[PDB]
Amino acid sequence: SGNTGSIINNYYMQQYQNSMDTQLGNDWFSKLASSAFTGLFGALL
Amino acid sequence: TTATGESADPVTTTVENYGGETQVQRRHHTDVSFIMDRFVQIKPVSPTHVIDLMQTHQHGLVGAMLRAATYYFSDLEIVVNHTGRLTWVPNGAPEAALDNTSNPTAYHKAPFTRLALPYTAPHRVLATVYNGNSKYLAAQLPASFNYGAIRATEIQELLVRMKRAELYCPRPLLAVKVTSQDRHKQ
Amino acid sequence: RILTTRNGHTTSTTQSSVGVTYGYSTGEDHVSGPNTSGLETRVVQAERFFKKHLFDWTTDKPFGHIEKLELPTDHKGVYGQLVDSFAYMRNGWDVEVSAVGNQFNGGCLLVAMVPEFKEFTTREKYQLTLFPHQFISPRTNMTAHITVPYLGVNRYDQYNKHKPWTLVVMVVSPLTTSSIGASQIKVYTNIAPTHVHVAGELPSKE
Amino acid sequence: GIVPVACSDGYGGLVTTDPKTADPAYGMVYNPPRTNYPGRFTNLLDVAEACPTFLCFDDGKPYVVTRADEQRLLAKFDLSLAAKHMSNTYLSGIAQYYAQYSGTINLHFMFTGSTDSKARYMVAYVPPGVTTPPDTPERAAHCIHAEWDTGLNSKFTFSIPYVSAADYAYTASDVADTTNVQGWVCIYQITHGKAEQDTLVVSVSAGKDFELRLPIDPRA
Amino acid sequence: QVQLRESGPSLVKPSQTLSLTCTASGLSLSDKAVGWVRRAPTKALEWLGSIDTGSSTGYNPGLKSRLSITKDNSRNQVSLTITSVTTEDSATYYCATVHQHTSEKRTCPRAYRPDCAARWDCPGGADCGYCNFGAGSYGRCTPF
Amino acid sequence: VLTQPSSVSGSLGQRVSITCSGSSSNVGNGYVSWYQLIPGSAPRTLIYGDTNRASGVPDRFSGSRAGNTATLSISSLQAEDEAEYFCASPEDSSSNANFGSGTTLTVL
Repeated sequence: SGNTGSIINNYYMQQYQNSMDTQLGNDWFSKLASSAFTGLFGALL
Repeated sequence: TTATGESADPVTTTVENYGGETQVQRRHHTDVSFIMDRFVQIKPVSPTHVIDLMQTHQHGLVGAMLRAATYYFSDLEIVVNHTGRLTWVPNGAPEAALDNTSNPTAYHKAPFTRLALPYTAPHRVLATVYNGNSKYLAAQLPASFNYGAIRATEIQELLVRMKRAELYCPRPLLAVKVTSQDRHKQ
Repeated sequence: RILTTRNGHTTSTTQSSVGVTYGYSTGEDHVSGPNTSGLETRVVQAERFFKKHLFDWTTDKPFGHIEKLELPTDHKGVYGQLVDSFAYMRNGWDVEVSAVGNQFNGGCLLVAMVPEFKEFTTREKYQLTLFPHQFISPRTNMTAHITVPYLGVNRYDQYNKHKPWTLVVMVVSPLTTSSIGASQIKVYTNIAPTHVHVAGELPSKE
Repeated sequence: GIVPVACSDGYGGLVTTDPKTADPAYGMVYNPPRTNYPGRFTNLLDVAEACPTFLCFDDGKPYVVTRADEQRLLAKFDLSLAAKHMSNTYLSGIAQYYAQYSGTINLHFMFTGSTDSKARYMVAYVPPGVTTPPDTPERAAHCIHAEWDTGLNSKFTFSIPYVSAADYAYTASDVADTTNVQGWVCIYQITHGKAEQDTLVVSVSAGKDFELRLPIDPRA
Repeated sequence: QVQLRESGPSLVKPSQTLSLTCTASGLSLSDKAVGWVRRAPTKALEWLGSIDTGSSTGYNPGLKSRLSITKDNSRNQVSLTITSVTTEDSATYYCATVHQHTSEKRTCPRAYRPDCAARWDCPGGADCGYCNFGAGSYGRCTPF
Repeated sequence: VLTQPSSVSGSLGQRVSITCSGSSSNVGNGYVSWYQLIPGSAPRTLIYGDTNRASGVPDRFSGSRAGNTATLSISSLQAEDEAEYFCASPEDSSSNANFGSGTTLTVL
């Protein structure tokens, strides 16, 4: 994940370590960087 | 074995020449990743002191065994006996950002702080001898030859441990000068 | 035991060879690196041999009289032009040292290529054999051939700022001259740069 | 008997950037949901290379206007991310916190001029250990460089390569004379068609492979 | 407003030892030293060497063989001696007030400082070492 | 050699200038003073040490400096200010105090 280098099932539950996440029913600046037109516009030579 | 001699091609005569036989060799203690894994104290040390090695004594077990190789790449392990917060910066960083308390900063503990900082210089493998004209004597190894700098208030002792060391291009090791007496006699 | 080494369009033939001593490798390492970004172009016209004079092997010279040559040395040839026009380049040193001897004069001369050469304290001269090296003796072989792969802290090193390989010749045994033998043994070299890659084209003066 | 831990004296204190986790003192809290919230960026380079920002030039302007006389050298700067021209860009803003960078740097020039005024420019990446050239020919079919003629598409992108000895290069250049660890990058106007008081806005981005490493914290 | 005077012979012959002297009296010419100058006709500025309290005379090399001075403090008078005048050497002799005192040393480079090298390389003649961690112009250290 | 202009002219009451132009080796580490030189007759310092003047100076002449050159300021140009004003700035190549040689100060 983040900086965390621990290699073990952490002691405390996720519920008590971090705050849980709700959902309703992404990463736009990577979609932008991927969608970028690389290369040329005219005929090479 | 009456070899060509001049060819300097490696020749290793066994003891099987005079009817004696060659025994079993267990060469662990003369390994490279093993002989450099011990702690080599750096003296004298003070605040705003770089953790770059070669400041190890030339004659120490880890100083001479290191200067016996031109190029050496290893992961440094530090042990510092400081008196305040000990800030450490990577290989290339402004000496101004030395104590911003955002760079790894080990808070003073009762015993010396022991860190395992990585090898961060941009080069492939550092060098013990550079033989290079002054960038843009020879006393000077490039500034990027360090493992980063530490600045605690009053640093009292500094030890250094080269993990996973790799030495290249061996050099002279130069055992102690003997004068008049046959053996050194210590 | 003849040996016809040939670099580029120039070849050297010796009839007293004693073999070739590759130092630290049998082949050069990958010439493609992230720093170059595939902008490095190999030059095959820089492999031509060049002859450089070395200290004369007088009888008076004592053991330990090292006469190192910095590599790369000033070059007025095609290789020299590349150093001037290219910021970064890498090559194999391939130093060849031949000292003509009458063969009736007995002496021992050790030629070794020392990477990152540092002035010796005269106690490391005995331990100077731990490098790619060959021994030049009039009794056995008058020519010593050493091939060394380019090795440096960076994949490409600017030659003007720093030189990785320096050729050093040491008088292991003082030359002894018989009446029949040569009274002085000049020493010459045949260096050739091998696997010359260049990158970073520089601006011009023309 | 109980377990004999035999705790080591040497380590166990607080490193600021250590990989550990704190001890949860508050019971579970379900924060409000934010699914697909617009505008999330994960890596600072996927944002830096996504949106280029301008450079600073004479009198603090983003563009480099056409020279007033024979002078063809419009503007030049060192490649170091700590250059004066790059002091206001986001790329150098995030490269401030990192120790050393590597790989490419795309420059974006977009001619902002009338339809009646054409011009033909040239950017040339000049390599370390040399003094950057006054006339455009000194750099032609020398170094790595390009040329673009303003037409219907104004923008032109030139990917300044990463040619250096070391695999990484320090971001904050500390002297080394005029030159930084990397070389210069100069922009020439080889011929302006009635292209006076007509500008060339210069931006800068991260390369397709630009990477920073070794985070650090200097007074910025 | 220290009391100065320029003095000497006015109508003299060329090719002799200029023997022109002044009286400079307040402290601004007594911790500071005496000045010797003239100006040539329809030309640019001219300067002649001068002496502080240390007895250390010095002159411009242009006429070194035919320039020589001394200093006196008691009579508030100082002496000038310039041999072998030429016709081209014509100007006003009235100024003798040389307030200027020498001092010379150059500060260190953009990243370099005095003992901020107390770290990488410590022993030697070049003391002003190197500060910011990283490759520097002279990363180890330098002399002034 | 130090540098200085050779021409000055003005009217009564207005502010005319005097300047002491130099360079790195002469001005940058050398103080500038200005002095009242009549045909044949005595001088007196006006501004000295850059920051001040002595008891005994009038406030009609004043000094300013900038970078590798210096300047004077002549407030209320007077018939008393009808003398050549000279100055010096130290030379470190031969250990001296290089002078700027003063002008013919004609009052209109």
